[PDB]
Amino acid sequence: DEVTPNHVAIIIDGHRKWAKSRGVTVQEGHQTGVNNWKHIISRASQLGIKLLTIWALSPQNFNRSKMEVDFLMRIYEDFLRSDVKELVTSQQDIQFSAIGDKSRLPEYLQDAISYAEGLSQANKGMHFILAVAYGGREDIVEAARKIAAKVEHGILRPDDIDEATFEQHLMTNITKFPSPDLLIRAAGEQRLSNFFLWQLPFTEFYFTPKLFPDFGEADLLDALASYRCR
Amino acid sequence: DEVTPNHVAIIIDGHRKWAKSRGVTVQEGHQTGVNNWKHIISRASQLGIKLLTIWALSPQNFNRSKMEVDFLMRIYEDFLRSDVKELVTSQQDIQFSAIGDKSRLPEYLQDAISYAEGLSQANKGMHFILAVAYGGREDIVEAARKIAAKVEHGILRPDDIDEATFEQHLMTNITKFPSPDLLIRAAGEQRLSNFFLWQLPFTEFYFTPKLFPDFGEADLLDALASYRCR
Repeated sequence: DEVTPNHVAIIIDGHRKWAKSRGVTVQEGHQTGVNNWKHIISRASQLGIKLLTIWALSPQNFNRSKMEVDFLMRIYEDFLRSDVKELVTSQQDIQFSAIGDKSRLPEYLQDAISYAEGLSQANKGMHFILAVAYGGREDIVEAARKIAAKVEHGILRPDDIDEATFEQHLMTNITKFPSPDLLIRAAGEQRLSNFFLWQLPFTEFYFTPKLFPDFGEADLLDALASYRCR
Repeated sequence: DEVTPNHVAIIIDGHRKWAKSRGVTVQEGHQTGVNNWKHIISRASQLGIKLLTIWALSPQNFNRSKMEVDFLMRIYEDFLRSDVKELVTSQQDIQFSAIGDKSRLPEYLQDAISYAEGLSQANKGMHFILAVAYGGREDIVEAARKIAAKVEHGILRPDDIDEATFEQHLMTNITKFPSPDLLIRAAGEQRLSNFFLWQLPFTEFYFTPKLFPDFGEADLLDALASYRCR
């Protein structure tokens, strides 16, 4: 069917709030959040979505405490070594990529990343993108930098720059569905917090108050039913 | 106070729907919409907002019927010759600019535009921007084109490109508040429809079901009270 979005993107949020409300640590809030991901991914795959993006970490998130960030990077490595392995080797045959500024991540996380990308490189199922150390402004700036370098080496002239060319130098140039059809944001806030910007001119937004550690397959289903009503 | 946004931007929508529901023409829907603007602007000025942007016309809107568009361009000229004149000459001392691709507009509208900009050029009150034939993707592309031209003439090197430099070549480079603090969208839809993109990484979104011809000063007040609660 076509009333199923090709690209669904998710802003996760609410881990601290949820931890707080449950008299629990933020590390446990984060871990339970991340444990939801595999079911979210399988479900998106089952629904015939071609691309699911989960926004795991912004470049501003590097401003949180070092303990918090280091815990997160570890949880992400566990996710890639455990759950992603299963997803990409299962009959869902998911293809895995990460986007963002990877050289800002610890080398252990960079290696879990390229391992899962290598493992799934020729799979044919749903694309799953983990956006880590990704920010929308930075993506646009880096695209413009790359284009500028090519202009300086004679490869491109200023008036050859159009949307399509701009689109080919964004970090989303790994997909043919760069622009999400549907953007979901958990935890109640109605803003982008420097996620995709270029990619969002026509995307439908869906805001739930649900804190992300409580966010399940049903909530993805609810986002999709909202999308179908529009 | 500081819990009052510096920049408020408005996506207007619902004119056809409203016309329809009232057994009336779209031209009358549009005209009643535009008549709301002056009260919206005075009120924003009274509230101490430093910049109010109204998104009057996208480059995609050029796809509607020629009669519809021509009527709109006329209504906009009437607005600039009538209401804006009053706003900029009153004690609110509003400064007027338009942004967007102006050379796509009829010459009569371009002239009403530069007349109101000349008339208000040295006013010191709230900035009012009318975004006409403006689109967020196009703004970013044009910024990148300009930067690219400067790279080709030796004026700039690729690694000199950063947010700040990118920001200076956007159509919003006429303000020091390019990024809206609060984005309001009438008529129920939850998406940007190719309005600002670069400018929105942290802006708060506020969606009302109110059709824009019914949108008044109270609705701006409601958007501001939402913003203060966040």
